[PDB]
Amino acid sequence: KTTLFCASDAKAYEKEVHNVWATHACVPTDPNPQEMVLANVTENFNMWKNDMVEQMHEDIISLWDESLKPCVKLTGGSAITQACPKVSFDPIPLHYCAPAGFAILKCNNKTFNGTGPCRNVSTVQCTHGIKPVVSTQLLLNGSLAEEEIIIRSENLTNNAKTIIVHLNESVNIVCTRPNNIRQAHCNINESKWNNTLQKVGEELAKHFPSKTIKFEPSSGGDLEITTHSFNCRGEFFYCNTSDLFNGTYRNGTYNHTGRSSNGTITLQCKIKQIINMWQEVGRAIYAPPIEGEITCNSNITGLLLLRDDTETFRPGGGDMRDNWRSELYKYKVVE
Ligand SMILES: CNCc1ccc2c(c1)[C@@H](CC[C@@H](O)CO)[C@H](CNC(=N)N)[C@H]2NC(=O)C(=O)Nc1ccc(Cl)c(F)c1
Ligand SMILES: *[C@@H]1O[C@H](CO)[C@@H](O)[C@H](O)[C@H]1NC(C)=O
Ligand SMILES: *[C@@H]1O[C@H](CO)[C@@H](O)[C@H](O)[C@H]1NC(C)=O
Ligand SMILES: *[C@@H]1O[C@H](CO)[C@@H](O)[C@H](O)[C@H]1NC(C)=O
Ligand SMILES: *[C@@H]1O[C@H](CO)[C@@H](O)[C@H](O)[C@H]1NC(C)=O
Ligand SMILES: *[C@@H]1O[C@H](CO)[C@@H](O)[C@H](O)[C@H]1NC(C)=O
Ligand SMILES: *[C@@H]1O[C@H](CO)[C@@H](O)[C@H](O)[C@H]1NC(C)=O
Ligand SMILES: *[C@@H]1O[C@H](CO)[C@@H](O)[C@H](O)[C@H]1NC(C)=O
Repeated sequence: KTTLFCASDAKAYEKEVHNVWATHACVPTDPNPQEMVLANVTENFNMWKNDMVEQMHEDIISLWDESLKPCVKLTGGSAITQACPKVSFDPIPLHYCAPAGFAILKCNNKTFNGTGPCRNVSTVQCTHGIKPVVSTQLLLNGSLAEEEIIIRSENLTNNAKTIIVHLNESVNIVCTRPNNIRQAHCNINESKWNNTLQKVGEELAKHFPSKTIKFEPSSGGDLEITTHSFNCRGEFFYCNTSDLFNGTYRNGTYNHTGRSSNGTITLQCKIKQIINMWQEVGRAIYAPPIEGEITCNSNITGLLLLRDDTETFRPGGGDMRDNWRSELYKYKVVE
């Protein structure tokens, strides 16, 4: 363990806050990317015990609190007020790099579940570009598995450990508050969701070989975790997923029990101003939403699940360290 440094293609002239942060905190990425393969050198990784995840977590916390200043911040009996202007918000890729005297080993097994021994390992200076996308239930704008869908979890038998589902084909999702000012909706093409969830059921059945797979909405908790919550153009979208995680996989076939209309699922959402923070235990209070068409067209690249005759799976999340682990799993900082 050392202190790693970030590398970004951010531009000192753009007023978008990811660029503003990265110019002030990261070095320019090098087009000197020397990757060195070692086929008979073999190393052990644990994506769930990886200090790079905590370093990136600290970095993104700093980013958000220097870039999404809430009008009010309520923590531990104290309140903190500051200017809370609307900003230009669109995440950019970030690379994480070992300093001199250190390397980063990268597992080239296309089917690696993030834990155990990898036989094909390569050394690099920096990770690939990672967008610090804060979200729950669905992992957005990530990178896709190269072969089959991969299931990752610290302990599959423990029902309290988060399950990361790494997809191999993206599912487009278009969320929009169009031109009540806090009502918005997401559109998802239900046939891609159908095929995606059946193949996900296939892999989940491989880890549970009876065992009829069930997808049901989030049980309970804070609105941030019981909905697909994310930030788009600076606004905090909370999107109902009752019609999304709602189906059954049995006897090798998937049937979607959530309601859809002419072939698309639409999630109902509110843009909220009181936010249960993910950075720490507390609440953040922002101004009402901007004027105009607020839309993000994103790619679903992964899922965050929690497991309850059968096994039921519900969308999870809330600890965005899992969001970072979904991209940092191939890596291991070495001396
Ligand atoms: C079984 N699950 C465990 C679980 C469950 C919920 C939560 C955690 C853990 C915490 C993670 C803390 C850890 O990371 C240490 O730093 C975090 C605690 N904090 C407060 N309850 N206030 C809390 N998650 C959030 O509130 C959160 O994700 N909100 C949020 C905001 C904006 C956007 Cl756009 C968004 F999509 C989400
Ligand atoms: C991941 O693979 C390793 C073997 O390489 C195995 O020990 C571990 O149980 C696997 N975990 C999951 C969640 O499949
Ligand atoms: C994705 O993985 C599934 C199995 O999990 C497979 O059936 C499907 O063909 C894969 N898609 C690719 C490789 O494009
Ligand atoms: C996971 O939990 C089970 C039971 O709680 C335990 O037997 C096992 O050793 C744990 N670790 C694993 C499977 O890696
Ligand atoms: C999602 O919508 C369903 C039906 O519209 C509702 O029963 C459920 O409580 C909603 N979830 C949240 C977190 O509001
Ligand atoms: C699936 O959706 C239907 C209609 O939207 C709803 O009645 C049902 O309760 C949902 N399944 C759940 C919540 O497990
Ligand atoms: C998936 O959705 C389409 C509608 O877009 C539906 O006609 C089809 O039967 C569904 N397939 C499965 C396996 O649920
Ligand atoms: C995903 O990337 C696209 C393209 O830059 C962007 O429009 C969208 O807002 C991104 N999604 C999120 C949640 O940032």
